[PDB]
Amino acid sequence: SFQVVECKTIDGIIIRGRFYAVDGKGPAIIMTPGFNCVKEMLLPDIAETFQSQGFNTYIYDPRSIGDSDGSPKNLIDPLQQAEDLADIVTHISSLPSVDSSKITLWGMSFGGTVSACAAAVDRRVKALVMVCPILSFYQAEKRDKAFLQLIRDRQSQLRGNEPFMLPPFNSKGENPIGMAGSGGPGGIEAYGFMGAVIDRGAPNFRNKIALQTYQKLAWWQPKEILKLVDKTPVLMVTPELDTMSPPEEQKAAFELFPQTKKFLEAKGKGHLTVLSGEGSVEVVDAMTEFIRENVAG
Amino acid sequence: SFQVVECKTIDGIIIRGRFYAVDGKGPAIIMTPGFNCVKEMLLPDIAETFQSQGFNTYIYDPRSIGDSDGSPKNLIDPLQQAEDLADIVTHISSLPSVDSSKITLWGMSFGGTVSACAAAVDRRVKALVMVCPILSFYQAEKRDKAFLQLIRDRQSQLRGNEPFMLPPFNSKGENPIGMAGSGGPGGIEAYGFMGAVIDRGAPNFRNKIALQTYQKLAWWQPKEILKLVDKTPVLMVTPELDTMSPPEEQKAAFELFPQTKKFLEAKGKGHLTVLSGEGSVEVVDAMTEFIRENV
Ligand SMILES: [Cl-]
Ligand SMILES: [Cl-]
Ligand code: NA
Repeated sequence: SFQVVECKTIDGIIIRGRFYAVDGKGPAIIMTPGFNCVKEMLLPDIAETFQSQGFNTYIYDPRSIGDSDGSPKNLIDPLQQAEDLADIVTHISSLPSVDSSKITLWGMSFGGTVSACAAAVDRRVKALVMVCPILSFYQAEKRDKAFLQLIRDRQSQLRGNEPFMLPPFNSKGENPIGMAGSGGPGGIEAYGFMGAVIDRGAPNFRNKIALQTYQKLAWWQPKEILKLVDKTPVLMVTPELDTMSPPEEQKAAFELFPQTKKFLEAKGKGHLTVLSGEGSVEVVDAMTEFIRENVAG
Repeated sequence: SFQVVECKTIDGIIIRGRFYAVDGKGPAIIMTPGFNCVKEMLLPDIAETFQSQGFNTYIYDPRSIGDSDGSPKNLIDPLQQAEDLADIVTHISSLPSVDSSKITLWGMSFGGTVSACAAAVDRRVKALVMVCPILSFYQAEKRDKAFLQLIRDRQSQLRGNEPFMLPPFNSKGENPIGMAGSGGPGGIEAYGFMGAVIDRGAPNFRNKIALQTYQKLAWWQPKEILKLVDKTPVLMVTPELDTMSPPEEQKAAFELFPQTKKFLEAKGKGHLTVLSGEGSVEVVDAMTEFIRENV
């Protein structure tokens, strides 16, 4: 079972999520969802397993997504999500069942990359688990047109209009900057995945993002920030057949880490199925084993 | 002669600056000050020259600095300044004396690097002038301590305290992250420079920044964003004896630009004197020549 737990940020926004408590006092895993995803997608199954193995688990809706505060809505600023995680760590660490000396950050897809940036600056984070992290976003041939569209949206907003919104993946699987498989099979699979959250769980899931998201992604240089993560024990889980985040891009980042680390390839899996189907129970067990070994108080 | 001109941002902040207009309809130069600097520091002299040579010139206080809106005060967020420059370009381009097809972004020190980031995304920017751009900020040896201090300031803010504030350079020339000459002669020169500003005729100057500035600088990868500037003609003016931003670091960035470009080294100058004293007239003339040659 879970309780609703809210964390305040330094600018006064409320982040909302599910807290799966354990009896007594024990470690805590804070799980960040993927790009524009809500906490109810896929992660509750993982959190229940974590909880049954003795880990407090917090799944939350990031800023401007789902149940959480934040305006404009579905404006995905990965660097703001990274800073928000410091404030989430502060509140989760204060809870009665949480051992503030055994905090782990866990992230899937976009959220794994966000979690790494938070880990870079926060020594309270004792381990980092990245599942299928996404590390690049722009296709070079699309850059200038996307930048132009961004500037035009600013001009429209200055005239008094609300921020331009769009589905992160259209029916061709595409989006203006070419991210996450756009133009290929990955983008079509993401389109179907986002459009097939046509099912209960989450009243505040919205299959749209602010175009200005792409401005934040233009600034973000996560491969450079990951180089600051030079002490935090890190587990990376990469799908062999990831059509949204190139596996060799994930491997290239993993190879650079100098500290204690572990790599897991999920054979035959894609970006969205890496934690589903067969092999998944073994992958989750591998995560709790890595956390148990490296986050020992 | 100048007029006060305000520019609204998409989130509703008002940026305030001085607009040096020219008769008729002419090109425009938007000048971004250095780190925590106000528009009255040095730039008005240069703006008067630009104006006399036919350029509408806008010098402004960036967000949370000087006369401009923004809270917390003196929180230097380079990426937000870059985005604010798009909205500044929008309003300046709309003015009656401004030819919207001939906009130049100009920046000194930190403001030169911010200007480059705005030029990367905004094709309305037709030329880019960077004076002594600063391209790195952290000393690796200070990073863990500075990050810890940042997290503790967040917790202090969560408990209800105001954001921690501090001078960008203390009396040893130092600061928590080791930026801009900290630990060497450059930081000591910056300390004395910042300490003399109010006595030198700049009222709205506040010689303190929000510590959370350093969080923004930890995320910023300006050397990578400058690689996106692959079409805008760029003039870089580097002081030979810059002790705050290593000239070889400035030159390494200049080498990567594939488009039309020009490099000027100011002999015998440092980070703060590159546009002062002997040779400054020729340097400023080179800037307007470069803009006309490419704009
Ligand atoms: Cl308890
Ligand atoms: Cl504790
Ligand atoms: Na393009």
